Amino acid sequence: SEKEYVEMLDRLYSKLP
Amino acid sequence: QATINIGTIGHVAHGKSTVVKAISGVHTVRFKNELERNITIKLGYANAKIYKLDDPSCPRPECYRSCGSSTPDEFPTDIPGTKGNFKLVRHVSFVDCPGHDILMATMLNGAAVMDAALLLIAGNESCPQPQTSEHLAAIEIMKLKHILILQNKIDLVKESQAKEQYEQILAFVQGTVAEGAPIIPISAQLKYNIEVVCEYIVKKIPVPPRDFTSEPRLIVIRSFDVNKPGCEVDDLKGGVAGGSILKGVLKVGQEIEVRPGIVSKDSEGKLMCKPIFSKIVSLFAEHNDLQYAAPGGLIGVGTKIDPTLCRADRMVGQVLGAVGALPEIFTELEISYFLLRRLLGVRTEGDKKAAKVQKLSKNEVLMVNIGSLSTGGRVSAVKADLGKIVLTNPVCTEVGEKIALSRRVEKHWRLIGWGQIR
RNA sequence: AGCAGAGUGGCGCAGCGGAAGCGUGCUGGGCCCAUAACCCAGAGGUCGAUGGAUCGAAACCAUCCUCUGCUACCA
Repeated sequence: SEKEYVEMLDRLYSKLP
Repeated sequence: QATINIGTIGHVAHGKSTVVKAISGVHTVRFKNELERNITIKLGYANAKIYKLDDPSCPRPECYRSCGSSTPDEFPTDIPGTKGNFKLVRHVSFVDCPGHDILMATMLNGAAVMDAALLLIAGNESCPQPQTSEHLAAIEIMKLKHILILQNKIDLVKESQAKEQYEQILAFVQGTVAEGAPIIPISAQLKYNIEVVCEYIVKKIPVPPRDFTSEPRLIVIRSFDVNKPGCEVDDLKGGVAGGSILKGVLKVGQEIEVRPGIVSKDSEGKLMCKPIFSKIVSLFAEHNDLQYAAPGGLIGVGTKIDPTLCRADRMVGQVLGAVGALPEIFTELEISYFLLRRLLGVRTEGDKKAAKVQKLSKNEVLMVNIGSLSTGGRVSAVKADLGKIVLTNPVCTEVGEKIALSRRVEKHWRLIGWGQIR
């Protein structure tokens, strides 16, 4: 549930300003 | 052709065009084009050929890179692989369910024939979001759990405001299967993680156990007319009855009826109706001809019904079983039901109006979503667990899977619970 | 998409082969000491395009362009 959040957190939010 | 049906289901102000084309590439379109104000309110179709390059992305038919067009601010560059005549894994089909609070009922009809769902969450509105409470518990009753929580609009929404919402929507669907649903933060602006999401719509969503050898149970939710204005005399055709088949493979040339059908002439009571029998002209596979309609997919079933029977979307929620179909045609209906203690489908930051609803009173109209059908009827004798409703139209239960009961507490009927057919 | 209407002076908008029309705006004079009210005079023409059948179309005649609308969506 949230492991797919926090992995894709650092993948998306490192590409977001 | 198609083996699965994934619902692209999501609440207001998250965008539908940039996310459905990211996973499919075929746009969901109907009239008023003049397209849509916020998010798609129609029950649209989407069909695609998902594949892989030994790489879990869904690449474009130019499969060297995946440079999307969801924004011009940053160039979205994912690597789906390279060229080399890709291997076709499967054929994916989508059922674009409506995601506004006003169109909850047609959402329940199109989702009752699908096999899978996506939960398209906006980070914009309130963190105890009502439709995430609405849709998922509705998915729980329609024998589906194939859910991918897809938090869609977090591009301007910061990582701490996005943090609060998926926690708090999961806190209220704690009595619903959404904990096996991964919560995927993506970009509706950078088209991001679609190489990870289209993995999950293969991973979390495989081919369901689908009855191939059974009788064809097409349930049309969308009507299509190939006898368009501008036709001629010697261009005589039928009407396309395009819905998802949940049971039984269907063939071209099959005499198919619409089993709930039409009221016959001079019905002084309620009990007389005839199904409209029709030979199937063609079967559609995403761009391609076939003679088979392998179920579990949104299949264009072109039938020999008349141009007026498809000039509008008049077959929303109709059991189109074959000629001599078994399931009965009910116009008065004995329902067993349970009433949910939260008025589901409406909840604001002040938690309105999800309080406990007054019980059903007799001679009051209530929307019943029987099988996948869209009909309204008044209850004749209402008990705690014994509802006797009479319908204005003779409707067919495809099977006694579920019903969704709603009570007119506002401008639209609002979900007070569910039930089953006795 | 098939469908119904118009295109014309800045606008309103006349018009059908022996015709680019008035109504308004528009400028100067007249009138008065002047205004108002008003008169005279000035200015405003791809008759959408294409043009042809033609003695000469704006018309006739078509086509496409624009606007107006439709089964309301047509796998």
